[PDB]
Amino acid sequence: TVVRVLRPPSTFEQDHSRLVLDEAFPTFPLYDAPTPPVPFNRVPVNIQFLRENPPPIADTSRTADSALVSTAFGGSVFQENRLGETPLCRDELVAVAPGAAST
Amino acid sequence: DRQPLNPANIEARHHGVSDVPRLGAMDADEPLFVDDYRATDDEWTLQKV
Amino acid sequence: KRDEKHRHVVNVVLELPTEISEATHPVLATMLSKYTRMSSLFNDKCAFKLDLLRMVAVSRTRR
Amino acid sequence: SFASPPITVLTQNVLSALEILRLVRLDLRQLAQSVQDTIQHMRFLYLL
Amino acid sequence: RVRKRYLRQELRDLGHRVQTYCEDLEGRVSEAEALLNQQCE
Amino acid sequence: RVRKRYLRQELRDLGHRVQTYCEDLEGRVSEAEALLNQQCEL
Amino acid sequence: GSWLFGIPVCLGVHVADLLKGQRILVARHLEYTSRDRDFLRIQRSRDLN
Amino acid sequence: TLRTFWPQISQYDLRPYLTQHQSHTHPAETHTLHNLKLFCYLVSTAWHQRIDTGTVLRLSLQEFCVLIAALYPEYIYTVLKYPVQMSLPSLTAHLHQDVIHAVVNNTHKMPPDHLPEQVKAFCITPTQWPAMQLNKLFWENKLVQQLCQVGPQKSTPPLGKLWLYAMATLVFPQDMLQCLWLELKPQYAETYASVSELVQTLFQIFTQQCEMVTEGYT
Repeated sequence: TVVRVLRPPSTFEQDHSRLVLDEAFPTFPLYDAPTPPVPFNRVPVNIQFLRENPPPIADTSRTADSALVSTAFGGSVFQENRLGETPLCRDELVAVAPGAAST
Repeated sequence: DRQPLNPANIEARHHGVSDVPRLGAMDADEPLFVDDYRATDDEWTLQKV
Repeated sequence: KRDEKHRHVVNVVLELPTEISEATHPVLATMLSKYTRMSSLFNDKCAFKLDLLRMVAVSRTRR
Repeated sequence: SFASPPITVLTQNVLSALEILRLVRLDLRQLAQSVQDTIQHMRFLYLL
Repeated sequence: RVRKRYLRQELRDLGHRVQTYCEDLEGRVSEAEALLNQQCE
Repeated sequence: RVRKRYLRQELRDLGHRVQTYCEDLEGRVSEAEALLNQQCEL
Repeated sequence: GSWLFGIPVCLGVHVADLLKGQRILVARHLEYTSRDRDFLRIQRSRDLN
Repeated sequence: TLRTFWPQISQYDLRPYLTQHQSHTHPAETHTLHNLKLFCYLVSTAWHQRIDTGTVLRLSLQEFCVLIAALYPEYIYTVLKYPVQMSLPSLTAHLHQDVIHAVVNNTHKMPPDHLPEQVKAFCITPTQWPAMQLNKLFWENKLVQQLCQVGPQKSTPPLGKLWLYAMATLVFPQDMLQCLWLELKPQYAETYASVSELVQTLFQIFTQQCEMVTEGYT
């Protein structure tokens, strides 16, 4: 349900805001060639991910099913159709990209 | 009293807790109060002798 | 209310001297929490006196 | 300035529920002990 | 007759007091758990 | 005498029923608190 | 309304009100503009007949 | 969920998991709170390592934690799948502080200049942004109201709201409309199937509202 509607003002002043994380809860001290960074190219589409085992300190099908590559996420999804098959009906003018769409 | 005691009539004496109704009914006849304790047969013989 | 019943259980049943009060004994207050429950046995006051006596004894042991 | 009522409904803290349930547990134990003591008192006083 | 009468008021008092405790615990539980979803503001 | 005996028996009978029901409530509230503060297995 | 009237609109999901309400946190939900090839496609695919 | 239930999660202790080296037996259900606390702990240690280098904004742990969670959804999956030792360089390199400043200070601009690919969330200042009445262009305009005024009784509210529904259902392809009905269905229409059957039901109730009675004349 819609709660509010807003408009971007034409005025602007650069905020230059310095954000500080108020350390009300300091964390536990960190205790024991740099490793390559882990790519941020996977977004989950379900909730089953959190029920899995904790990461051991120091399956590809699981990556394919739940997580999804951000490259396919960021692009536009709706796709057109050509005339190769027998002239298409009203609902087949515009269609979703099968890769991006998910149940 | 007038009839042999059923097991239900023999109530347990536990200290520390107030247990006031027992102190009220000490003059009573029917209820018989025991420690949560029993004498072994050898101690039975020793006490008897 | 509660004041009359507690005054009874203090000065008629248990018959404490006036110099002993609620602020002097925590165990006595925690026991008066129980003693007010029963409206009977208010003739054999000796039983209540002995019960409070043994309650103090059990409260003061070092074990 | 707001006209519609905000902060309508959100879940509160769990600590208050936990402590109130602990008090309810203590009251249940006290109820059991008190009813047992009262029925035993009636048995010893009047049922003899 | 007096002792049986006293027994009957004591039994009625026990029933009334256990009902009072039941009602109090029910009310306290219902009031406390209603705040979990913050029905009141 | 006989009325007192039967009253004793039935009152002692109801005492343990009260105990069982209050322990059932004990277990239910304990399970509720457990499932609230920290979810357990199953 | 945006598609039928051919006007853009950006839909936002409110996350929470932070800093006593000084800022409103809205994640990127959905944006409409002639930039969107989907938007132009749906504008062209309308059957005004 | 993290914002609402933060006080309970915040007290979770992770010291035995991190300090101990060999794997210890852990309950299967306890993953949720432990994983969320681990993720927010990694967030906190990510922020604190890059503060070596107008208004100063103070952010608590939970607020910044949910903000950075919204910005990159890859944090949770990357943390769960990959260990902390290899996670720390990734979070250190990907924590673009200038992008964070731009997002937390993003205003006066919609849609934002940056693409949907790299970032998932932003922020809006309520004071700077005025509020219009977009209904006056969609369904509160004069012409649509006049077109939909025709109704059985004066108590009926304007039907332009339903009129735009009918036009969208009849004109636009069914694939788009079913895609939305699976995407952005309202709460009252959750049990309902699609837009066309919604029009069916609304027309049925409209016909039900008005009833007919026959009377004879002398």
